[PDB]
Amino acid sequence: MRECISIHVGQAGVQIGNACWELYCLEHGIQPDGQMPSDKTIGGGDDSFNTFFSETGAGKHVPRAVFVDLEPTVIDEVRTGTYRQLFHPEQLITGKEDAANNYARGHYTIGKEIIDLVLDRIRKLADQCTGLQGFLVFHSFGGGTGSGFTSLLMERLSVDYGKKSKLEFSIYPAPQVSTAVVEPYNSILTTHTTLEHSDCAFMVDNEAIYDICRRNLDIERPTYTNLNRLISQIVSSITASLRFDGALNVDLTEFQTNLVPYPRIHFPLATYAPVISAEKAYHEQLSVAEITNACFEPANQMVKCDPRHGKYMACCLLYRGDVVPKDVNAAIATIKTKRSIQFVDWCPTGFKVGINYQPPTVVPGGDLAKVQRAVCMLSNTTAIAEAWARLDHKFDLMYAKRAFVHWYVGEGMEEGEFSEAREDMAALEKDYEEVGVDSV
Amino acid sequence: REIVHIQAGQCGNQIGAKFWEVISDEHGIDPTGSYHGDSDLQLERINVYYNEATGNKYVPRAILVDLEPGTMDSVRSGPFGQIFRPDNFVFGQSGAGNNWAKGHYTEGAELVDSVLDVVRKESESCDCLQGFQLTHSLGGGTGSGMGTLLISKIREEYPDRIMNTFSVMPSPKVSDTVVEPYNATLSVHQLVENTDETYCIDNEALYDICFRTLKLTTPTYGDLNHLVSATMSGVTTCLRFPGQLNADLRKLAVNMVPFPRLHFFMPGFAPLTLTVPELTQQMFDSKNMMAACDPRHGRYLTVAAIFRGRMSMKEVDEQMLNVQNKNSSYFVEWIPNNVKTAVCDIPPRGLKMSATFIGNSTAIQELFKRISEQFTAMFRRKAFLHWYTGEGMDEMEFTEAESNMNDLVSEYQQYQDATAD
Amino acid sequence: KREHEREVIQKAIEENNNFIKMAKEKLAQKMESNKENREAHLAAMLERLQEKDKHAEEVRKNKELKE
Ligand SMILES: Nc1nc2c(ncn2[C@@H]2O[C@H](COP(=O)(O)OP(=O)(O)OP(=O)(O)O)[C@@H](O)[C@H]2O)c(=O)[nH]1
Ligand SMILES: Nc1nc2c(ncn2[C@@H]2O[C@H](COP(=O)(O)OP(=O)(O)O)[C@@H](O)[C@H]2O)c(=O)[nH]1
Ligand SMILES: [Ca+2]
Ligand SMILES: [Mg+2]
Repeated sequence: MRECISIHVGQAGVQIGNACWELYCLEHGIQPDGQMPSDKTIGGGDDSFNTFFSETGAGKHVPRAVFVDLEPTVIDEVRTGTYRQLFHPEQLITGKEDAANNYARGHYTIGKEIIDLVLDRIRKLADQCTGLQGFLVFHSFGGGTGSGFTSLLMERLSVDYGKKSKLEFSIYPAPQVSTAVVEPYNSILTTHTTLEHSDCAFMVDNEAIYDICRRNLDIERPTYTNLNRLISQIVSSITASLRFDGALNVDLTEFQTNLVPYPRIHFPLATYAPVISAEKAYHEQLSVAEITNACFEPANQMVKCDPRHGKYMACCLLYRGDVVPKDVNAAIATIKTKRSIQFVDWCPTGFKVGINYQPPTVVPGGDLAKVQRAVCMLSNTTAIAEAWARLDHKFDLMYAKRAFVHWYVGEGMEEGEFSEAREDMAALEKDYEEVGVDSV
Repeated sequence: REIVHIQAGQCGNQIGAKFWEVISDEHGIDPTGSYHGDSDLQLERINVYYNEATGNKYVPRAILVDLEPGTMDSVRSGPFGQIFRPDNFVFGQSGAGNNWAKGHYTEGAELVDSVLDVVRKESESCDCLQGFQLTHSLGGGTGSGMGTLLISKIREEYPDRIMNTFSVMPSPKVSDTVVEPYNATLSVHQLVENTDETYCIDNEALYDICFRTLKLTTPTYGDLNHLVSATMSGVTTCLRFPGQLNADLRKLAVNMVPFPRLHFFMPGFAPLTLTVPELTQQMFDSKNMMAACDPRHGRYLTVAAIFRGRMSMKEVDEQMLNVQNKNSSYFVEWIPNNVKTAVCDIPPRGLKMSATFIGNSTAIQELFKRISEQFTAMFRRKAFLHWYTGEGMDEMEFTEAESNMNDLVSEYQQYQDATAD
Repeated sequence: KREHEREVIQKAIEENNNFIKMAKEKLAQKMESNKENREAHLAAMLERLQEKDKHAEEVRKNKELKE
C-alpha cells in the first residue's frame, strides 16, 4: 500500500537514481543482491519500506523504478555496476541515438520512438501496486532527454493515470558543470509544458550543490559523484517520510498540502544541514539548534536565491535522527526572534515539523560524514522566482537574435512554442509577485 | 556511435593518411590493424572510427577517393597503407587538372556512383551513424569539386546525418596554381549550403606558423601536415575518448553553430613543437590559429577548448574564466556561457600536455575576404574562364558564388556589430 | 443535500475526465503538427538537391552541344 514509482530520465536522472537507490539500500539494510536479513516476511508485506520496494518469492527487494535514456552508456553502468542484480532488466530502458541537447529531439523526433515502450514498463510496475500513490520523476532541465522526453512523459502520464500525483526532482542548469549553450531554451520549454502536469517540483541548482561541496566538504573541483551523493541525501530526507514510519513522521502529501497554495506555485526551496566532512565531523556534536539555524543561512540552499528579499508561504522542517520535539521548539523560538522570516499576510506563520528517528547513513568511502541528526527544510518562498528570472534572462539574450533556433525548427518545432513558453514564464514570474504583495 | 571518413584529392588523401597515422597510434593500433595498447580508457570508443573485423582486427571506416591514381598508390605504400580495406580505394583514370568543373560536373560525376557504393556499404554496417567527415582542399579539382559533389550526393541519401568536413584553404605562399580563388569560391558556395561544421585549415596560417614560429626557411607539405594532423587529433578527442562534453558531431554542431550558414571554425593548437596558464594563453593567441585571422579583429560567437594530459581541473576552470572575464569585449554578450571546455587524461605523440581550440569567430570573414579579392581581381577581366565554360558552366555560377560568399562576410559582420539591447 | 453530494462527486469526475481529454488532444495535435513540419523541411531539402541535380544534368548536356 501507498506505493511510489520513481522514474529516472536521461543522464543526471539515472546517475542521481544510482545515488538515491544505493542510499536507500544502505538505510534499509538491503544488500547489493536485493536480500534483506531484517525482513522476516518473505515475498511481500505492508511495511513502510515496501512503498519503494516490491518483493519477489526468492527474497529479492526490487526498486519500484524505471530508468530511461535515449543512449545506452549511462544505463550500461547500472547494468554493469554494483547494484545490477537489484533491478530486473525490463526496468532499465535504453535507445541508440540521444537527443543532442535538443528539447525537440527528446520530445518529438527520438522520444516518440520509445515513449510507448516506457509507458508499458511503468504500467507493469503500476499493476503490482495494490494502491498507487504517485510518481517521482528525476531529470535535468538542460538535457535533451531530461527536458524533451520528460515533458512528453509527464504529458502521457497525465493521460494514462489522470490526476494521480506527480513529483519532480529537477536539475537546474549551472555554468560550472554545464554541457550546452542552449540549456536555457530546454529549461524554459520543459518548465512550460510540464507546469500543468506536475503537482510539486523540487529544483536543484548545480551551482548551489557545487558551492556547498567546495565550501563545506573542501573539494577542489567536485565531480557529478560529489554532487549526486549530496543530492541523494536531500532526496532521502524528503522521501524518508514515505519509506519509514514513526509517530512524528508526516507523509509527503501532508507537506504538499502546506507547500502548494496555488496549482502553479508548486516549487519548494529545499535547504539541508549539516553538510560536513568526516575530518571535521570528528568531535563536533552538532545540536538541533545549530542545524536548524543552518537552514536559514542561504549558503546551504539547493537554489541560489535570497528568501530574506521575499516572503514565505510555507515552511516545513523534516528532521531525521536523534531529535526530540523539545529541542526543535527551542530552536524555532530562538530563530523566530533573530531571523528575517516574513510571511505573506494570507497564510499562518507556523513551522510544520516532522521527525524520523532512523539516522542518516552515508556511502562508505564517501566525502560526507556520518552524523547523528540532520534536517531538510522545505519552504515555499517567492524568492525562488529569482531562479526563473536568471533563466528567462539568458533565454531573452539568445532568442532576441534567434540564436540556435534552427536546430529546434529543423526537428518540427515552431517559433510560436518559444514565445508561448516564454509568456508562460513571464506569467509565472508575475504570479510570484502577486502572491508576495500585501493585500487590500 | 559511428563516423564514416572520406578523403578526396591529393591534399585530402595526404592529411587523411597522416590523421589515420596519429589516431591509430593513440588508440594503440599498429599498421596490421592489431590492438597492442596499455589502457582501456583506447578501446571504449574505438568503434567511432574503426570496424571490428575477425581476428580482433581494427580497420578504419575510411573511403579513399581520387581521379588521379598516383596519389592513391602512394598511400598504399606508406606507413599505414595496408590497414585500409582494399575495396574502399575508389580510383579514377583521368586526373583533375585543378578544375572545379571537372571535379563537380563531368569527370568526377563519372566516378561519384562507385564512391557512394562504398559509403552505402559502410553506412549499412553501422549500428547508429553519427555522420560523415570529408578531408579535402578547396584549391584543386578533385577534393574541391568532387568533394562538394559527394557532400551534396550523401546529403541526398542521408539528410538527417551530420556532415562536418576539414577544408584546406589555398594561399599564394604555398600553392602556385593561379585558378585556386575560383575553385575555393565555388567550393565555399557548396559548403555554406550543405555542411554542418567546417574546420578552416588555412595554408597561409600553416606557412606562417612554419616560417615564423617553428622557424623553417623551407616549409614542405610534411611540415604543414604535422600541424594539421595535430589539430585533427585535437578536435576529434572528445569524439574518440569517453568524455562528458561534446561526445558526438551533432552535440558539437548544436553548441558551435548559432546560425545555419555560420559554421566555419577557426582551429587552434598549443604547444607548437609547460603550465595551464601558458597553455590557455597560447591557444587563444593569433599565432597559434590554423586560419590566418586575428580574433582581436572580431567577436567569438562560440568556442570549444579541449585540454589533453594530466592536469589540475580546478586550474583549467580558473584560466578559462580568466581569459573570458579579462577579454569580454571579444565574446558576444547575447550568447551567455558560449565557451565550453573538455578535459582528457590521455595526452597526444610526445607531449606531456596540450590544448586544442575550436572557435566560431566573426573574424573568419578576413579569410573569405582574402579569397574574394583573389577571385575578383581575376573575375573583373574574365580571366581563365574557358577552363570552366568549356566544361559546361556559365558566368551566372561565378556571379552567384561571389555574391553568396560576400553575403557570408556581411552576415559575420552583422552579428559582430549586434548588441544586447 | 444528497442531490448536491452526488453533483459534487460527478463534477470531480468531470474535471479529471476533461483534464485527461484536453491533455490527449493537445499532445495528439502537437505530435501531428511537428510530424508535418519536420517532413516539410526534409521535402524542401531534397527538392533543393534535385534542382542541383537538374542543373548538373544541364551542364553535361550543355557541354555535349559545344563543339
Ligand atoms: N547534478 C547532476 N547534474 C547532471 C548530472 N549529469 C548531467 N547533469 C546536468 O544535466 C545537464 C545536461 O543534461 P543531461 O541530463 O546530461 O542530458 P540528457 O538528459 O542525457 O539529454 P541528451 O544527452 O541530450 O540525450 C547539465 O546542466 C548537467 O550539469 C549528474 O550526474 N548530476
Ligand atoms: N596543407 C596541405 N595542402 C596541400 C597538400 N597537398 C596539396 N595541398 C593544397 O591543395 C591545393 C591543390 O589541391 P590538390 O589536392 O593538389 O588537387 P586535387 O588532387 O585535384 O584535389 C593547393 O592549394 C595545395 O597547396 C598537403 O599535403 N598539405
Ligand atoms: Ca515485508
Ligand atoms: Mg545523455
